[PDB]
Amino acid sequence: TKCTLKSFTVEKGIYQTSNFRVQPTESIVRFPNITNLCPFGEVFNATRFASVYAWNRKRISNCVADYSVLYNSASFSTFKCYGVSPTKLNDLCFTNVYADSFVIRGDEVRQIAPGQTGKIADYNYKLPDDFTGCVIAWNSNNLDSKVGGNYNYRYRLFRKSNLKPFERDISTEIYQAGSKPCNGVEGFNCYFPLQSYGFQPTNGVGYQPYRVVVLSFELLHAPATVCGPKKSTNLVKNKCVNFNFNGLTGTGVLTESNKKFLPFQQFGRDIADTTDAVRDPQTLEILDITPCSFGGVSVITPGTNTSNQVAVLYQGVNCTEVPSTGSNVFQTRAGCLIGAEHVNNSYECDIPIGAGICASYQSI
Amino acid sequence: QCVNLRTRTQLPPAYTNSFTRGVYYPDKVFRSSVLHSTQDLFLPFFSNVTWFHNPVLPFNDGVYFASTEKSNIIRGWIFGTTLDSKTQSLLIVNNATNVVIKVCEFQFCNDPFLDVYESGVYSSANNCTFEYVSQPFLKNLREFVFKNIDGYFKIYSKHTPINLVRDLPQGFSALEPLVDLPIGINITRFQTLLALHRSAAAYYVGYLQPRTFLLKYNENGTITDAVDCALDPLSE
Ligand SMILES: *[C@@H]1O[C@H](CO)[C@@H](O[C@@H]2O[C@H](CO)[C@@H](O)[C@H](O)[C@H]2NC(C)=O)[C@H](O)[C@H]1NC(C)=O
Ligand SMILES: *[C@@H]1O[C@H](CO)[C@@H](O[C@@H]2O[C@H](CO)[C@@H](O)[C@H](O)[C@H]2NC(C)=O)[C@H](O)[C@H]1NC(C)=O
Ligand SMILES: *[C@@H]1O[C@H](CO)[C@@H](O[C@@H]2O[C@H](CO)[C@@H](O)[C@H](O)[C@H]2NC(C)=O)[C@H](O)[C@H]1NC(C)=O
Ligand SMILES: *[C@@H]1O[C@H](CO)[C@@H](O[C@@H]2O[C@H](CO)[C@@H](O)[C@H](O)[C@H]2NC(C)=O)[C@H](O)[C@H]1NC(C)=O
Ligand SMILES: *[C@@H]1O[C@H](CO)[C@@H](O[C@@H]2O[C@H](CO)[C@@H](O)[C@H](O)[C@H]2NC(C)=O)[C@H](O)[C@H]1NC(C)=O
Ligand SMILES: *[C@@H]1O[C@H](CO)[C@@H](O)[C@H](O)[C@H]1NC(C)=O
Ligand SMILES: *[C@@H]1O[C@H](CO)[C@@H](O)[C@H](O)[C@H]1NC(C)=O
Ligand SMILES: *[C@@H]1O[C@H](CO)[C@@H](O)[C@H](O)[C@H]1NC(C)=O
Ligand SMILES: *[C@@H]1O[C@H](CO)[C@@H](O)[C@H](O)[C@H]1NC(C)=O
Ligand SMILES: *[C@@H]1O[C@H](CO)[C@@H](O)[C@H](O)[C@H]1NC(C)=O
Repeated sequence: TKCTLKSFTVEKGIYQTSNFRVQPTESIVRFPNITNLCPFGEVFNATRFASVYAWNRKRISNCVADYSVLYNSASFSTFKCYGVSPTKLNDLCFTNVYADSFVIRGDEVRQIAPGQTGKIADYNYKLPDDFTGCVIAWNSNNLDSKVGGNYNYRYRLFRKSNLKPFERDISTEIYQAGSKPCNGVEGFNCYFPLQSYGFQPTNGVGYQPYRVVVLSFELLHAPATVCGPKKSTNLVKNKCVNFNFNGLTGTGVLTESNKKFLPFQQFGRDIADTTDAVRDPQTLEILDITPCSFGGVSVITPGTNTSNQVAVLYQGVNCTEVPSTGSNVFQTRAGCLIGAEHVNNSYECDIPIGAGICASYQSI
Repeated sequence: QCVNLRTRTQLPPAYTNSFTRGVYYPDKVFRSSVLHSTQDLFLPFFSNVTWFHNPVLPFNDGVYFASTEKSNIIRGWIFGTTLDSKTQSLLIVNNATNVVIKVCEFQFCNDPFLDVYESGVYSSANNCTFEYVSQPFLKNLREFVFKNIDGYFKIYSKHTPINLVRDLPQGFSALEPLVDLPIGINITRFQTLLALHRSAAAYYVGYLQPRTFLLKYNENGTITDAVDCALDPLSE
């Protein structure tokens, strides 16, 4: 009171000093039950993977993909995310995903990277330097390699030109090394571009088969459809908390409501565009939002001359959240009042309070 | 499998008064016993809409489609710009079991229709992007509103048991939202699909324009009345 009044003495009366508001306690988030998980089981755990020059292409769109489970998987020898960080891939996402799956030797895994050239990197598959996405590779000696000779796997060895980024070549034309034409039969200057692999269970490290899948994320102006889930949590009631219900943020206390939403609305507002009720995405029930209480504070004093004991009034605040004990606490139509006694007599009004009641000094 | 017929499907292109039909919920916000003014695309009151008793018609901003359907002859819709594989084509069919929605570069014939003894009106189906299957949409009146904004296709629908003879009845009924599509296409024309057996089809078409409307919400949150503000001075 002395601070606001800027004096060392205070005249008898009632003064307004400051405000008071209930602080939020914790935060909660709500999100639907999730659905349409992305099918990585039939891609990464596929029984058969095609050749390097004929890599299998898979389109991923309109599903939800959890990157944490594959990030924590230790069954993959190499997991390199170049365009984006692997941890934040669950949040950021693109409009579609393209998966290129194939099998190569262990020594050829380094060629599958931006800014890399080689036999595989130029004759079978080419990766652009501006590529964004991830590459996941793991050994498949126990599966792809064959005791009798894994000749089913082939790699392109001969071509006049290189490969375009994200270009697949399946032509089996007899390459002509020299200037001597060949009538479909390989000769001195003609050889088969495709060479069969020689994978065996025991063939040395580096020569063993390795399954490599490259995921490229594209963000064409079409809406994004595939990325990580939103982690929901439980809800509380009768507590001033902040919330982000399905992207709609607000602070207040949440109670049960009897309003009957029609089966397709999500939230309601009464007038002047203020949200009142929301529908939780999981339980599908209508709640009610009320801003948690606030109001001004005031001090009643009998004057510095007479004494120096005061009373405190909180305006329009229920006598439930005062903080703190002081003296007996009175609840009045004007708010709550601490530090004064209530009597059944009736005198004249000295320091008006409100709602037909006021206080004086005798104690106060 | 698709060949042209002998007789032309010359349906009489007459005109009929729109009265007060073609009002839908503009959002998903609940409001109780309140009057709200909103500016959006709508079908102006008492307009003259086209009546057919199967050419290619422009899409424009939006389309209001109505069918006084008996025994479910109307089956689907086709949307696109070039109506071939050179541009994305949207196909919707409600067959006997479920609705199928496709977004592919099809190759349609001159006069596609469903045919009975599935889909053979397209000679090719390549580069498919979006597929969808859901519950079927369908002496009844079937009303639909088709809109396309910033790569989003909105379909609203309403079914009504009607007993009037010829034209749209004098009554009010809001259109609830039905389906949304997060696909980006620039459709400019469309078509109607009939399952005509190898051996008298009437519907109503109207267009949409931007304007302001006033809507009334009752206590339960249902739209019960509306007023067009770009009309006679009393309404304004
Ligand atoms: C979201 O998932 C929860 C979890 O299953 C669903 O809650 C279930 O609702 C049924 C319906 O009575 C109960 O029998 C189960 O006991 C509930 N599971 C619980 C409480 O863990 C909820 O219905 C789902 N919401 C949807 C699908 O909209
Ligand atoms: C301050 O809050 C308390 C607690 O919510 C209110 O007490 C409730 O009042 C209602 C209305 O009569 C009763 O139905 C409840 O049974 C009461 N609960 C308890 C625990 O007593 C109190 O009414 C509020 N103050 C004012 C002025 O309304
Ligand atoms: C109506 O269309 C649905 C949707 O395509 C058909 O249901 C599918 O039919 C195919 C071929 O019979 C099956 O391979 C799918 O498994 C079916 N899907 C579902 C969800 O049932 C249905 O057969 C069509 N009916 C008619 C009469 O044409
Ligand atoms: C056939 O599909 C391919 C991709 O599956 C389309 O290629 C896209 O073409 C657009 C045109 O500018 C590019 O912006 C995209 O980057 C391309 N790749 C995508 C979307 O992955 C091709 O356009 C399709 N063919 C037709 C006729 O639409
Ligand atoms: C709004 O909702 C209320 C509550 O459901 C409806 O009131 C019901 O009306 C039916 C038939 O008119 C009665 O059989 C019920 O007993 C009523 N229930 C209650 C709680 O009143 C009301 O009809 C709905 N429509 C309007 C315009 O109020
Ligand atoms: C492949 O199968 C193993 C064994 O069940 C599993 O741990 C792994 O998550 C699966 N990977 C994918 C991509 O489904
Ligand atoms: C209070 O006021 C009286 C005059 O009414 C004065 O005599 C007295 O000294 C004052 N006491 C103080 C200022 O403490
Ligand atoms: C009188 O005051 C006392 C305490 O001051 C209170 O308990 C009581 O309810 C009041 N009224 C009557 C009729 O005693
Ligand atoms: C019918 O439509 C025509 C448009 O060609 C219009 O000029 C005419 O006024 C309409 N008739 C009405 C509204 O009664
Ligand atoms: C549709 O064509 C218009 C023609 O200018 C173009 O601006 C627009 O980007 C196209 N949209 C799609 C989705 O093809």
